Amino acid sequence: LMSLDTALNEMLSRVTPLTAQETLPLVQCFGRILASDVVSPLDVPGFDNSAMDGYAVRLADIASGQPLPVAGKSFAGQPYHGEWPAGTCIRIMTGAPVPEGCEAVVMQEQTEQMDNGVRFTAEVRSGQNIRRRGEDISAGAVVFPAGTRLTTAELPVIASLGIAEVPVIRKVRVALFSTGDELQLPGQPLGDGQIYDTNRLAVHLMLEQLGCEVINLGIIRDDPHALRAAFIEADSQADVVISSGGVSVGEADYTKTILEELGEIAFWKLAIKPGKPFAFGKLSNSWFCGLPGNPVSATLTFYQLVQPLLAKLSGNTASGLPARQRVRTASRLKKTPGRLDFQAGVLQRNADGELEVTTTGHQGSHIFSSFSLGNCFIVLERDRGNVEVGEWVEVEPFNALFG
Amino acid sequence: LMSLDTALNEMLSRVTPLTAQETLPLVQCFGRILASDVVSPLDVPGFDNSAMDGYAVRLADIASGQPLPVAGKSFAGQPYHGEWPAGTCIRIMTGAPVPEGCEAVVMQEQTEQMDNGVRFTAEVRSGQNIRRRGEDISAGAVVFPAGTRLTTAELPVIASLGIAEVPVIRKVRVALFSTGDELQLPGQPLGDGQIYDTNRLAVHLMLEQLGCEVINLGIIRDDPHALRAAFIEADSQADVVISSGGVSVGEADYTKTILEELGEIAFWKLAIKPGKPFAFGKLSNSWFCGLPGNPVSATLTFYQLVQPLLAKLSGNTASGLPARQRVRTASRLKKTPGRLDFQAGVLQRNADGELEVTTTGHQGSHIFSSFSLGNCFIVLERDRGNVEVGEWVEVEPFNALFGGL
Repeated sequence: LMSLDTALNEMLSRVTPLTAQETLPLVQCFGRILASDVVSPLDVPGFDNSAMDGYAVRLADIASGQPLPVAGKSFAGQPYHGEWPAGTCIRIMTGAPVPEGCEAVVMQEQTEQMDNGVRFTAEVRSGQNIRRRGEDISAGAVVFPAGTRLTTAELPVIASLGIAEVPVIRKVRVALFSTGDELQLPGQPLGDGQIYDTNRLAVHLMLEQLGCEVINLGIIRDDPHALRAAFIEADSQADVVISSGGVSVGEADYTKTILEELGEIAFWKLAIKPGKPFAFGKLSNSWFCGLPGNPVSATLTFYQLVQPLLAKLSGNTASGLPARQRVRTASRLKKTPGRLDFQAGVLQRNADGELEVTTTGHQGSHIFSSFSLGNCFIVLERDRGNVEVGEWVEVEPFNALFG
Repeated sequence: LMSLDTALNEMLSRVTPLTAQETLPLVQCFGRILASDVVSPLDVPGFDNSAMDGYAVRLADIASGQPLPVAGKSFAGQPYHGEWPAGTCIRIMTGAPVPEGCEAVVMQEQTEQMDNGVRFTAEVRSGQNIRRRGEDISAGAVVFPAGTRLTTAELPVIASLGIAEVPVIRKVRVALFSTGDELQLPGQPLGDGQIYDTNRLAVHLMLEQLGCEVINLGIIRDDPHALRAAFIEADSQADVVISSGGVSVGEADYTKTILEELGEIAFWKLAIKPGKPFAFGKLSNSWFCGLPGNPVSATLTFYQLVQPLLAKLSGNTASGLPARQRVRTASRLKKTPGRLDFQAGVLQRNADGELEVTTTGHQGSHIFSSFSLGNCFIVLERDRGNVEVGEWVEVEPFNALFGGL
């Protein structure tokens, strides 16, 4: 009854990104969100240099027309010192500094090398094949803006500018608990109507891999006072609080009354498959997210709702959510109009190099295995019905959380 | 002269995965290699349950074709161990223990409540909607092979089996350094032709994201005692050793004479671009990877060769040269036959949703132009020349390391 998208944006419009920052050495900023625009201390490149292996010339000399002896050679790591007489060129290598008074570089493959000179015949435009100081980064220039997530792509660039450390937004603190007598810890006899609690583990893993900082409170004892205390404990110390399962997502019970006691909190019936319900709202100093019980629904939910929430919340400017790709099926697909169906696919290249998807086999909520077997989602459109082979189809690869 | 593929093979063929293990609780197992086949000590599910919101029934009450009332309710965490008289039915919820002596579960889509009990508007057969115990997972069955890289797919399922912990292969330890009187750290100025030392940082970061223990000995001084000592220390405490640059990648100097003392090292001239020189070989107690000084080439060699080696060394049986898709160019591309060119570029949706690739622009070799402008590698065939707009081309999206997946 609610489009995933609508749900998402309401979530995101209520949410203010963290601002508390801390300064760290680059080596510790993997995954981390720039707190402040980084600015260049230096010009990149630092000095005018040769775009090619060729020869440094002055337009005057070219016009003269005669072959130009080589008076010297500038290299990557040794500029040409000393006399550069009219009538001569300087042999130059890609990257090497252009000598004092140089008007142009001529790629060697435009030239004839001879007894007593380099013979130039192509017109030479002033400035050709020189890279001018700062043309790739001027000093003073923003190089990565605040809100950039830091990666092997950025951090060495920053190191290259002589920068030892940068300010990043502080990790998001996220507290985690489940509740329910059914739930059992690994080790104990599986009791009567009892099962091993796996959602908490799942959510823990994804939180950490999302660069969050998890305060895992564990299974709360089947009791209002115990539960109430846990909400207080968590909202005192964290930005986000997640019920991984047990706490009502609409169904009336003491859990529900404690939520409506401690906060203003929605219960949404999302139009998706798998799963449906989701709780979200504001505790005193935290956002609350309650996942359904069922392992699949919980997972899909966390990954499609909570991930983004945290991403915005972290200070990250870009969507943390991977991008999607139009592609064809190598498999008939069942889909009922009504829900936004996230089914598992195998995205892989076919015989002719073409990328295609393949159903993983059975796709219920009573087996979890279609996250290992899968390597991507197949986001079939809400209204869209069944899907005969070779159809255009939206595909969303699994990020790191699953491999 | 030597093809990227050949070099890769030489390396891995020599290499022997770690078998040393440790056993950790599941929550500490992300990205970690399973040492031992995970064997299921119990059945999932653990007692025969129901598929649907319906009624546990029989075939000698349904033999009656009579309206049958409700004796009790079986629930998720409240299984029914109650009287269930002769002519009655048991309310059962989706997922719950089939109660003693039960034969089938009906929906309420085939059922209505009358004054005198629940009457059934469809056929009802033995096995219907009772999930067998252990039909998903049989007890004593292998769930996850030894060599699997544990992830958010595997760990909760293992947890579904009451297992708190698993054996994994210990992390690969990697020693890192660079050397040369050129190299300088942040903080300090630039002794005429000095430069800042990025390769090490770059590599240190990647290794960690690959789940290694990094032993980073910084920039070694340009002195044979410093350098030899660094090598000995390194080799003694690690499984791999990597000069991020400074060490000979083939040129005749005092680092080279050390390599040949301490190990059997080969100096390779790869048929690639950017770059060429690369060093691989066994030391006393570790493997040595020597990266060329040029940063763009150091980074490209690590990604394309060293990463795979670490994968192998790790235990991970997932044979892994990361994925590559055949896409159209939005850009002209300069390219010389004879070398396999890793150019960088920009994978992105066009109007129609089908992917395309633009060049970064290309100016100088530059960690900017290459990574952080590119979101992928445009990998061009060795035998190929120049590409105009809309030739087919191979592309290899950057991974986590460059913020890709």
